[PDB]
Amino acid sequence: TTDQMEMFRIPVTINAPLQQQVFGLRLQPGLDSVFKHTLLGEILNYYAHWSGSMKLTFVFCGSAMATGKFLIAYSPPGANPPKTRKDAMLGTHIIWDIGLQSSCVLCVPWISQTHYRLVQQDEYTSAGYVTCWYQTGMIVPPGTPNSSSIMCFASACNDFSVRMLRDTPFISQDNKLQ
Amino acid sequence: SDRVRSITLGNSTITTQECANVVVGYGRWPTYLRDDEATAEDQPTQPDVATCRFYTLDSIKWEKGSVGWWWKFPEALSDMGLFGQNMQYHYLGRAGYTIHVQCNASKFHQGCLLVVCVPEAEMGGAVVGQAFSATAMANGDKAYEFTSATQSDQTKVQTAIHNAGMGVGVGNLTIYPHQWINLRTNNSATIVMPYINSVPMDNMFRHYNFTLMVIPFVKLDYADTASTYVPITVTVAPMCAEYNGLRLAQAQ
Amino acid sequence: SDRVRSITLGNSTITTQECANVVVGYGRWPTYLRDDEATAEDQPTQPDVATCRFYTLDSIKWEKGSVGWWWKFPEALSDMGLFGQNMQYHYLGRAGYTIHVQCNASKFHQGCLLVVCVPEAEMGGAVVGQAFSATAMANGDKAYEFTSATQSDQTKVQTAIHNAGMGVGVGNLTIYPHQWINLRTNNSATIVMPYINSVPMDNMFRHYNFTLMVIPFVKLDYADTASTYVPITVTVAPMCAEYNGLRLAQAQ
Amino acid sequence: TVENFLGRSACVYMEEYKTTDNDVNKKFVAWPINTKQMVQMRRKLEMFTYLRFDMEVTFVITSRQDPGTTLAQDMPVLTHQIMYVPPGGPIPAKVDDYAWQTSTNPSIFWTEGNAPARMSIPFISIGNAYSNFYDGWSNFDQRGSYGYNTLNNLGHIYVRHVSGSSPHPITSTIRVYFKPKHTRAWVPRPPRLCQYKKAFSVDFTPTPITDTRKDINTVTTV
Amino acid sequence: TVENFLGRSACVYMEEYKTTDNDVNKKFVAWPINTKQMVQMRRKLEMFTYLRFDMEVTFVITSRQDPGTTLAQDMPVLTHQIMYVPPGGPIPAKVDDYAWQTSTNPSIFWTEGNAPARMSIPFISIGNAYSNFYDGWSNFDQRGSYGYNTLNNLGHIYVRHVSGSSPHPITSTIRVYFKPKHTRAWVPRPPRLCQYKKAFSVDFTPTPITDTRKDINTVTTV
Repeated sequence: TTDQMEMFRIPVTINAPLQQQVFGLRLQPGLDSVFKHTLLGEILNYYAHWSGSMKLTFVFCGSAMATGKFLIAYSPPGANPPKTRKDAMLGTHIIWDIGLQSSCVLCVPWISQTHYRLVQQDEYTSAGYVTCWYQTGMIVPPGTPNSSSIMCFASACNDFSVRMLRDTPFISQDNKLQ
Repeated sequence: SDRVRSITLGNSTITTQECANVVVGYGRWPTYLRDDEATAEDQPTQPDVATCRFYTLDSIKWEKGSVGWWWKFPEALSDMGLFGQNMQYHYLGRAGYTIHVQCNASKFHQGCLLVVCVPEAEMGGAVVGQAFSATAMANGDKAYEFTSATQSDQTKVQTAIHNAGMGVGVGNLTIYPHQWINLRTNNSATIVMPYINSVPMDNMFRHYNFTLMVIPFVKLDYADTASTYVPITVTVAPMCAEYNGLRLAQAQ
Repeated sequence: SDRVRSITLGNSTITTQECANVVVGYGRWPTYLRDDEATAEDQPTQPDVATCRFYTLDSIKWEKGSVGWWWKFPEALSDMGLFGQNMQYHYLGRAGYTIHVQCNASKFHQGCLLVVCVPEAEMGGAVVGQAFSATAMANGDKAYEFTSATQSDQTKVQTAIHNAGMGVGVGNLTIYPHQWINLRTNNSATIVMPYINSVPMDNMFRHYNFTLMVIPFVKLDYADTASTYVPITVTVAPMCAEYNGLRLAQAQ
Repeated sequence: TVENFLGRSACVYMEEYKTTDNDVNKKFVAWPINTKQMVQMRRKLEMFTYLRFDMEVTFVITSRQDPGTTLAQDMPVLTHQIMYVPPGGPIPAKVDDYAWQTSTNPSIFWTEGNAPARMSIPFISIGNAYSNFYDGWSNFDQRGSYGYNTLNNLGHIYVRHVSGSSPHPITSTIRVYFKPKHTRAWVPRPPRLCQYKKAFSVDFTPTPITDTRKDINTVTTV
Repeated sequence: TVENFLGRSACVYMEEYKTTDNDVNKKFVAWPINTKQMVQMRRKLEMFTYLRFDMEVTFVITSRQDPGTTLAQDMPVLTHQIMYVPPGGPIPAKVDDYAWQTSTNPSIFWTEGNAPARMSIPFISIGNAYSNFYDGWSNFDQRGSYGYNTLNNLGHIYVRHVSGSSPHPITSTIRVYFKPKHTRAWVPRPPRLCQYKKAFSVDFTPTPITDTRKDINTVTTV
């Protein structure tokens, strides 16, 4: 990363190989770098336990003339993450079609053996992976840019809650200020 | 609008913002085998959500010079998860399908595809009298292609598009369940095929119940756009799948 | 009589002409996870007949000098048809079981086995402080055996029978669901185990929910009969199996 | 009743911390909360596989002046701070560090000469019951940590003197007592026969069933 | 709930004052009340733009005998006085001055060995809510002070030993804790990302959005 703002832009391009992966992330809302500093991750970091479903909203930011279908899936934990769209499609997923409605919501359900998981997540408390693949491809007419960006938003659902108040690892000091 | 469409089978959902209608077999919705139509006496398995869900085959490219493609069923799905597994462990099987062919372009592209399901699409050899092998017509989810020129290779099927490999007029394929994807209005086609056969159930490896053909009747064309090929993707979901005669799995 | 018993799950039926009763967990019959006890939000698969059926493990020989055996669950069933397949493709699983231990002899043979199901049968190493691997306690449907002598091999678990590998008195294992096969009266034992754990569902590879132990408390003995060993066979059927968190299959 | 059997305060830990010392670590205690280090309480809890209860915690803190050549001093009463750091919170590296601000972690400030400090903690497991045993691994691979220790992540207890630096060192000893209340217990197990060897593992040395007598009919004492 | 999140006592200040010293100022503390010097409490309050609440104040005072060559003495128990001087009231210039009479300012007299001193203060702002931030100036000119500091005029806290002059010096340390109660909060803001540099200004040093990983697909730990 050269430019910080690039971190928010998921690349999507024309003539992508069939069934190509767009991204992959591991579900540790309070621990993984992808989530730890978001609103949700920051709140989680003042607690030690969490439980509930999450909303991952994806918004397509290309021109009105571009088209595409993407498969976004959630894989409950297991020994191995999905390496192929064929692997991914066996789990919880939604097939997103681009049109007037620019955004799509993948709602990752609370599927766990325990009622709560740890914010400082471990293997026992593993939550799984979220991956995205090209369902068809991003097709474009003449005179439009060749690649575009997709953005991802995250928030908690109404069945979400946190427990066990604790101090956050994200702030410190060596001296009194002044 | 009615153009909006949402379909959910098992753990998969398909959505379309620009569709035509949904063609249903010969007006017949898929259904499980009734007691008064059965011969095989063993209690069948009906895996339900594990098999009756959407499977997306490998995509293909529609280019200005493309001529047409075909996929034979159930062969095309023989490797798809538990649907394929159940096909292997059972002597008999039965199923209907929801076929969803996807193809998006732009308001400046033009082209038109016929999406048909031909029951018993028995084909002729490239050289009359010369037998060909199964590999000349189906192999997993591999798309097979028709040609403009008449086929010379005797290991192949007679692929000349205008006779659709069956010795009939390609413009008459419309008597079979079909839908058109005219780039100007559609973006997908959905056909629900019920189980059609002369016997109540059948072996799923040995008999290709129907063949899906996607044929460009009006060539893909466009102007100075940076996009070149237009992908075509086929997603299909078995419906009311039931199997009989469990035993060891068939090696292939 | 009540000695007669017939049990049907899926495509399999078990019958016994000389049985005791049927022990049921802690009076708890297996049951699917309720909405008010769930955490994992995805829609689960409940394969039903494909997984909830009887699987017969490899048999073993009960000889005059045998000391006892154990099998850990669900590991023991990891290769059994679709039950094993579903275990591999899912992060979480949940199930109860009908365990049917078979052992027939004759009116002139004598012997008595304890058939117990120990929840969380955490075991000690042959040499204290020395870690052992999974292979020292479970591997498919392979029966593991206890010993009279205390174990010296550090790659093994402390197999001395009188402490049952857990550091407790073997004669007190009766507080766990059990049945006795006294050759003089029985010919089999049937125990229905419900799902018992501190969490609603769990990973099926990483956690052995319970261990089945078959221990001869009274040695096998007989006179001038031509029969030598007496086989012991274990047949078990998962009940109310449901899985969550589908993804790629775990290699092993 | 199980409520009664488990409901008495038992010492689960003890450690010393000095008022003044050259070694930074000798001046405060850092304890990873667990119930496996003190043998008596451990054996009782371990008679059940799963337990669910609220917890009453009482602290007994005593101080003594270290022996030395010159002992004359006049030190005012001492005040201690006991802070609970849930898993993941900032951990103090020395008696005078910022973490002791406790803007969010719970702390108790207690002064010597008074009734022992005490408070209640509710059932805080992420599971439906606390597990005394865990026959499993941390990794899906069937590798990593083995045993109950993999489920122990209750956090730490940190304790220091507030601003108690004295001319000559004073050593304080803290003893922590646990008393479960509003208890529920499931699936009882045989009591531990072999003596305990490790805090975080079931590990043991084979011990005989019981003691012996001369013959199967011996019933006298001499 | 905000009441719960903010409702725990947090250390907002600490300072030392000697029982006997040659320097007049080393014998008493004078603190301009504010909530910006201790980082933890500050970050929490600053998650909201406006706040309205009552305040519970608890003081933790501890004393230690200063090290030296001759330490033998027998000093009776110490008593401290904590006085609140609203803006404009007479400020003490030394431990023994008239201002300590407190005929009108509120004071607390507390003796060591006892439960920490405590009291409640109602919502005392001249505005309808306390402001954590103030994007403006003191002068109409758009000059003068800039920022929240221009709205801080809550007064001072002054503390001394009552008549505690000892033969050999004793150092007392006072720690003041704030616990908001009956709270209301408006217009929430992103939490402070950059470390704090000044007590009376928003000033910071640019800090990156978050930490990095090798590539956009890296999901393993090793």
